[PDB]
Amino acid sequence: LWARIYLMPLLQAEEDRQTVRRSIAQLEREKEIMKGTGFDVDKSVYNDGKFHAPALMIPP
Amino acid sequence: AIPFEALLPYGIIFGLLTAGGGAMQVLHVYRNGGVRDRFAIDQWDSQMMERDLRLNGGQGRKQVDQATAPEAFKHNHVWKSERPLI
Amino acid sequence: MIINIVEILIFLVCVLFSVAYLTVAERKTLAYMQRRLGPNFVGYYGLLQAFADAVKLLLKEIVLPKESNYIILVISPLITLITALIGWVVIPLGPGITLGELNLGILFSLAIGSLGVFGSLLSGWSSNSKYSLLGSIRSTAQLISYELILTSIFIIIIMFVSSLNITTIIETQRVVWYCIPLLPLLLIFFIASVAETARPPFDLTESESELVAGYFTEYSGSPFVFFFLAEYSNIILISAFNGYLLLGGYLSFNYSYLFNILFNDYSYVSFLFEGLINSSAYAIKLVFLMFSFIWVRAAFPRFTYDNLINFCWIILLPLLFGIFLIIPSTLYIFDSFPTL
Amino acid sequence: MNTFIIFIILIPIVGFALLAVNILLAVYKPYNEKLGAFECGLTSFNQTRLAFNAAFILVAILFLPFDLEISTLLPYVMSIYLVSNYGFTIVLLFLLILIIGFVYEINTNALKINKHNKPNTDSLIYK
Amino acid sequence: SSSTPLVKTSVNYSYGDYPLIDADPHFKRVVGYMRPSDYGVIGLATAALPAGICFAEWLDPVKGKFARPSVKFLRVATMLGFAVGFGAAYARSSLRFFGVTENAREYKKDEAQMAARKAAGLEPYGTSSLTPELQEIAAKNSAHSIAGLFIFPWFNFVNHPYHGREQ
Amino acid sequence: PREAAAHWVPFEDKANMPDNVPDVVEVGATSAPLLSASYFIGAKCKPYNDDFMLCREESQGSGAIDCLKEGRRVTRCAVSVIEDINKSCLDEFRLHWQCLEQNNHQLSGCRKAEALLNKCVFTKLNLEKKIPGLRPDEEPVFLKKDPWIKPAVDDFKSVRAYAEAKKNGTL
Amino acid sequence: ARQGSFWPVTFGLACCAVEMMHVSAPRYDQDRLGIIFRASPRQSDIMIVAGTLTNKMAPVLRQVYDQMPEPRWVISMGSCANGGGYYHFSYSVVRGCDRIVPVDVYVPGCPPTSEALMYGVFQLQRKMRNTKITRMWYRK
Amino acid sequence: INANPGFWNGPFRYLRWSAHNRPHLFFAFAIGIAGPVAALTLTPLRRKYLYPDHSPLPQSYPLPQRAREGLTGFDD
Amino acid sequence: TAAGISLTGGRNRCFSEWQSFMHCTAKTDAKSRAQCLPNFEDYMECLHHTKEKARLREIESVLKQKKEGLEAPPVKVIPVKAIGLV
Amino acid sequence: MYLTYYFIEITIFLAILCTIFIISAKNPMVSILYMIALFVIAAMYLYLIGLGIFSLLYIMIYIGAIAVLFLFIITLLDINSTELSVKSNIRDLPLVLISLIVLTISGLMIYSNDSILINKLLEAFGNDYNTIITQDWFNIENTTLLTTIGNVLLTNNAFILLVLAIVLLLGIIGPISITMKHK
Ligand SMILES: CCCCCCCCCCCCCCCCCC(=O)OC[C@H](COP(=O)(O)OCCN)OC(=O)CCCCCCCCCCCCCCCCC
Ligand code: SF4
Repeated sequence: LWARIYLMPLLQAEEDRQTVRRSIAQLEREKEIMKGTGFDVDKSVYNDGKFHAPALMIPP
Repeated sequence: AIPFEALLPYGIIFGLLTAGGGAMQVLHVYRNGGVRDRFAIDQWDSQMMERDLRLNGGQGRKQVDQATAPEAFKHNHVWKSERPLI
Repeated sequence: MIINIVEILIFLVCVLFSVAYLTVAERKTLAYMQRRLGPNFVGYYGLLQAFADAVKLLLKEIVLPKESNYIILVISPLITLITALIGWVVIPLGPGITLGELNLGILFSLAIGSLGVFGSLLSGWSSNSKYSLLGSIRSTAQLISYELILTSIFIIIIMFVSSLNITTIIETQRVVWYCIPLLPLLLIFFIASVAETARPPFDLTESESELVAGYFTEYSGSPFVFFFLAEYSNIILISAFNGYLLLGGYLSFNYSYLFNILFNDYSYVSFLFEGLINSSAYAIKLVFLMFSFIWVRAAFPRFTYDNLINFCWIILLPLLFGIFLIIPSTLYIFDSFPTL
Repeated sequence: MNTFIIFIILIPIVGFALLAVNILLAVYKPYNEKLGAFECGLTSFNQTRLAFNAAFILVAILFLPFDLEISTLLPYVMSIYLVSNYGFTIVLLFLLILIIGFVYEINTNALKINKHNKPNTDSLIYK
Repeated sequence: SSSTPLVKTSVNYSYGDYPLIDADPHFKRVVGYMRPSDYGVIGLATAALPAGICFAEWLDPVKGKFARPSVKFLRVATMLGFAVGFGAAYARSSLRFFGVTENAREYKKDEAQMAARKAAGLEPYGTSSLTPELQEIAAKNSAHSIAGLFIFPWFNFVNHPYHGREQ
Repeated sequence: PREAAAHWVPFEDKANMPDNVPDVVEVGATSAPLLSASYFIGAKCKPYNDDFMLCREESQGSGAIDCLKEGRRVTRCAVSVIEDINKSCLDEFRLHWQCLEQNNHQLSGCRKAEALLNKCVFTKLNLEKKIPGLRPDEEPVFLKKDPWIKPAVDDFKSVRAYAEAKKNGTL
Repeated sequence: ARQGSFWPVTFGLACCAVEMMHVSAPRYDQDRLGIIFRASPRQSDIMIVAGTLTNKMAPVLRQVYDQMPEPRWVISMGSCANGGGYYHFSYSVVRGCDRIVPVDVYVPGCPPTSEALMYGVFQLQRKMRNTKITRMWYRK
Repeated sequence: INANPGFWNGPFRYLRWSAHNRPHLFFAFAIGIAGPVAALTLTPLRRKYLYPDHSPLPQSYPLPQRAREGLTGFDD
Repeated sequence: TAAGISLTGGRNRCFSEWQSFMHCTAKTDAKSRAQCLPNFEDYMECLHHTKEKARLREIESVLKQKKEGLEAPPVKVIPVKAIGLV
Repeated sequence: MYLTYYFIEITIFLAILCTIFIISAKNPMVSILYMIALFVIAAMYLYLIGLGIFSLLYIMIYIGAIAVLFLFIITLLDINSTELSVKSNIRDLPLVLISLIVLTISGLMIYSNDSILINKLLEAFGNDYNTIITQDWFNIENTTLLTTIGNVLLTNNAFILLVLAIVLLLGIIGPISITMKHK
C-alpha cells in the first residue's frame, strides 16, 4: 500500500500531461472545423471558470 | 493386501489430472513468454499492465528498464471511447 | 488463438475422461468392499468399461411416453449436463491456471450449483404422473435444503480470506489449511456434499420412492447418458469445491529446497515439473475424496424424508448459527481481520 | 477471445452432438403399449389432483427467507476489514434478529409431520 | 491522529434553558450520572407491569372467574418492566446532558471529570479502536437517537471526539 | 474512475504539447522496476510529490493546467533516482525486479534479493527503505525472521547471490 | 458394446430368483461380466423370466416386455418359465412364456445352476456376436 | 420417557436436562453464546496483556496540512 | 447516507460540482438563492451532459457539410492488440 | 471487431421477444420457464453494461430461489388456464395499443427537463455520442463493488440492514403462521 502511494504522483503527472495535451488538441481541432461560421469553440459549457476535460466525442 | 485393480482407475484419474495440469502450466508459460501467470489482477494492476504494454512496444510483458522513455511513447497514449449504453 | 483452443481441448478431454473412469473405479472399489472383483471382461484389466456402457447406451432408442412434453423431456438432460459441466472453469490446477480467471470465482461456483436444481424438478413434470410429481417434490426440497448449508459453509470460509477469488484462497492457505482449524466444518461439509448430489447415504428417490429408478425412470439412451454424466460430474465438482476451500487446493509442502537442489534456472522443464507437483497434490486430494464418497455409499442404509428434513433444519442449521456467531467473534477477539 | 467463452459455447455443441448421434443412429419403432408411463408393470388411473402436507410446501416457502439472509451476509464478508469493530456489531445484531425468528420456527415444529399411528392411549374403563 | 474531528460542529448549542453537557453522552456516563429518583423510576416500572396484569385481570378475568396470573406471566412482566424502566431511565438521564432539564448537579461532575482527564494526560473523550472516519460515521448514527426511543432502542458506545463543545 | 465496458474503442491522437509548456523527460520504467524503486523514489522525492498533490488540492478543479509546473519536477526527480540506481547497482536491481516478474509482482516472494538491493542502495545511493505510520514496538515486515508467508519457489539467482554475499561477509 | 454392457430387468419372482441372486453373489459375480440390474424396463436391454408365469401375470409380463427399447432380447430361466414345468397341468399357470414373449435363449434346470444361468448368458452374448446390424443393411 | 422440567422450576437442572437429551440445541446455543460474551469480556484483557492494536492502514494519498513552501531543484 | 460515495468507495463523478453547490447554499439564506443558479446549472449538466451534447450536434451538423472535412492533426483509431505497436 | 457493437440492442430485442412468450403460452410452467430465460437475458445485460457482480446475484437469488419457489408451487397445485383465443382478447386489443403508445412514450418522457413536451422525447434518443474513459491513478486497493456495498449497508445505512432483518423475520413468521393450523 505504501509502495503504491509512493508511485501515485509520478504516474498522476504523466496522465495529467496527456489530459492537457490531448484536450488542447481537441479544442484546436474543433476550432479548425468551425472556421468561417461564427461559433465559440473556446467557451466551456460549465459556468465555473475551472478547466475540465472533454467527453462524449463524435463516433470515429 | 492392496488390490491394484481397484486403484488402477484411480491411477488413471490421477494421471489424467496430473498430465492435464502440467500441460496447462506449460501452455500458460508459453503464452506469457517464459514467466508465470498473474493470478489476481487489481484495477491498478490492470492499468499498469496496459501501461507496460505501451512502454515496451508491442510485446506483452517484455519488462523493459530504461532511464528515459522513447519518443513514440509520448504519442501512443490511448483513450477509451465507450458506446452510448442505451 | 491456437494456444487457447488447445488448452481448452486438453482440459475438456482430461475432465470428460475422468468422469467416465470414476464410474468404473466406483464399481471396482464397491466390489472389493463386498469381497468380489469389479469388471475385468471389457479391457485388459477392466478398463474402458464406461466406453462399453456409453457406446451401447447411445444405440438404445429414445421413447417419449404419451403423457409427456417431449421437448422438456429432452431439454432437461441438456441443461443438467451443461450446468454440471459449466462449473469446471473456475477450479485452479495450480496458481492462476483456470479456464477463465475471474475476480469472483466463488460467486460463479455458487450460482452454477444453484442452477442444478431445475433438471430435477422440471424433469418431474415431463411425463406428468401424480406418483412421479410428488417424488420430484421430495427430491427438489431435499436438494435446496442442503444447498443452504453448502452456501453457508462457503461464506464461513470466505470470512478468512475476504476475497471471492479462488487462487487467492489457495495462496492464503499456504500458511495452514482450513480443515485443521475447522475440523467439524469438514464433517458437515462432507455430509452436505453427499446430500447435494443425492448420494445413497442420503437418497430416497432412486430406491425408496414410488418409482423404481428415481425421477428419471422412464428414460433410455441420450437422456440417460446425460443424467449419468451429470451426476458424476457433480461428484467430482463438489469434490473440487472441498479441494480448494477446505483442503489444500494444489498445496502439498514447501518444495523450495528440493528445487534449489535440482534446478539452476527457470526453464520449461521446471514449469512442467512444478505443474506436475501442483496438479498431483490437487488430484490426490480429489481422489481421496471420491474414495470417501464411494466408501460411505458401501456401509449404510438410507433416510426417511422426515429424518432428512429433521436432520438439516433442526440439527445442523442451529449448530451452523452458533458457527456464524463464534468465528467472526474469534477473528474479533484477537486483532485479526482479513484484508482485501 | 478468452478461453472462458469457448467453454460455455463448447459444452452445448458436445451435448447437441451426443443427442444427435442418438437420434440419428438408434431406431425409432414405437407403438401404443410401449408408450405410457411406468408404474411397476401395471397401468392405472391417475387421479386429477391429490392432497399434500403443509410441511412439503412449507420447506420451500420457508427456504427463501433463509437464502436471502445468506446472500445478505455476502456483502459483509468482503468488507470485513474496513468496518472494524463497528460493522461487526451491526452484523451480530442482524444475525441475532434472524436467530430469534429461527427459534420461533423450531419451537412451533413447523417442518415436522406428525404420525396418526396413535397406540390407543385411552385405557379400558368398564361399565 | 485519532483525535481530529475533521468536521464542523455546533458549539454549546443549548437545547433548552440550561447548558448542554454532551451531544450524545456515552452509555457509561449516563449510567454513572443517574439520580436516585431515576432508580426509583426503574423500580416503579418493574413493579407496575405484574401489578398491572393482576389489576387488569381483577377488572375483568379471562376465564370468567378471578384467579391470579401464573408465575410464567409475572416473570415476563418483571423483565419487560425492567426494560421500560431502563428506557425511561436512560431517556431521563440523557435529557440532563442535552440541557433541557435541570442539570446543575451533573454539570459540576463534568467540570471535575474533564479537569481530571487533563491532569492524567489522556484524551478528553476516550481512545477508541476505530479509524476517525468510522468514529464520525458511527456517531452520525448515534447522534440524538434518544428521540425515537419509541420505535427502537439505540445507544452510544463509540468513544468519538465530538460532543458539541469547544476545546 | 469507472471501467470501460460494452465495446470500448481505443483511440490515439497524433498531436503535440503547446509552445508555452517546456519539454519533460518521461519515465520509461516498467511495473517490476517501478515497484522495485518505489520506496527509493518515495524516499528521495517526498517533498516534490507532496508539493504536487498539495498544489492540486489547493487549486480545486483547476487540476490539470495550473499545477503542471510541479508535476514536471516529480517526474524529473524520479528519473534521477532510477538513473542513479541503474548506475549504482544495475545487477542487483535487475535481480530484484526479475524476481518480482514471477510471483504476481508480490513483494512477499522476493525477500533475499530485496535484502541485497536495500544494502547496496543504502551503502551507495544512501537512501533507506522505511514504512511510515508504523509506531514503535511493531517490527517492519520486511525485516522479520521466519515469516509465516514464504514464497512457493525461491528463485535460483537470488538464493545463489544471497549465499555468496554471506560468504563474502558483505551481508 | 452390446455385450460388454449387458443390463437385465430383474423380473425374477420365485424359486429361480434367489438363484439369480447367486449370480449377484461374490462367488459367481456378474459385475465382472458387465451385468447389472437396472430395475426398470425402460433401460434394460433384456428381460429374464425367472420363475413361473400364472394366468394373472401374463398381461403384466407382456406390459413389462412391451416397454423396453427396441434392441431387446429375453432369456427364459428355469423349467417353470419354459413349458410350465412342475406346474404344467394346473389351472392357473401359463405353459411357458413362449406364449407371451418371444424368447431367444432357454436356460433349463428347475433351479438352473448359477453356472448354467451364466452359461445361458454367454450363449446370448454369442448370439450378439452374429447379430450383424450393419452388414444386414448392406443386404447380405 | 423424559419430560421437560422447564427453565424456571430449576435452572441448573434444566441445563443438565438439555445437555443430556437435546444436545444439538444445547450445544448450538453454547457455541453461539460463547461468541459475543467472549467478545465483550476477553478483548480488554488481550489489549492489556497480549498485544496492543495495530496502526491503521492508509486509504488514499496522505495529505499534510501545510502551505506550500518553496522547493529548489529540477527547474530546467 | 451514501450521498457522494462512488463505486470504489471514492467520490463520484459530479461530487465537486455538487459540493460547490452545497458551499453556495450553505452561506445563503432564502430569497437570495437566485445567485445560486450557475452552480446548480453546472451540476445538472455535469449529471446529464445536455449542453455538451447540444454543442456537439451543433458542430457535427457542420462536419457533414464540408467536402474537405478534416484539415487538422487527426485522431487515429487502433485495434486492441496494437496499443504500442510502432 | 464491429460485430461486437450491437450486443446491447440485441439483448433489448431479445428481452422484448421473451415477454411475448411469457404472456402467451398454453402451459403455465412453460411460460414460467420463459421468465427464467428473461432473468438470463437480464444477467446478460448486466454483465454487458459492466456489472459482472450483479449478474451472478440475479442467477443466484432470482433464478435459484424465486423461480424454484414458483415451479415448486405450480407442480403440486391446481391452476386452470385458458388458451390465447382470438375471440376473448380481440376486445382488449385497442386499449392495448393505446396504452402501449402512451405508457411507452410517457416512460421515455421523464429523463429530461425542457418545458416543451416534444423536446423531452427527442432527448431520449440523442445518445449516439461516445463517452471518453480516462485512466486516473488515484485508487490504491481493489475495493470492488461488493466491498463498497458492504461498507455502505453496514455503516451509513446500518439501520436499513436492521429494518431489513425485521422484514426477513416477517417473511419467516408469516408463511408459517398462515400454514400452521396450530393443534
Ligand atoms: C465444547 C464444544 C462443543 C462440543 C460439540 C462440538 C460441536 C461441533 C461438532 C459438529 C459436528 C457435527 C457432525 C454432524 C452431527 C450429526 C448429528 C447426528 O449424528 O445426527 C443425529 C440424528 C439423530 O437425531 P436425534 O433425534 O437427536 O436422535 C435421538 C434418538 N432418540 O441421527 C441422524 O440424523 C443420522 C446420522 C446421519 C449422519 C450423516 C452420516 C453420513 C456420512 C458420514 C460422514 C462420515 C465421514 C467419513 C469421511 C472420510 C473419513 C476419513
Ligand atoms: S423353475 Fe423351479 S425353482 Fe424356479 S420357480 Fe419354478 S419350480 Fe421353483
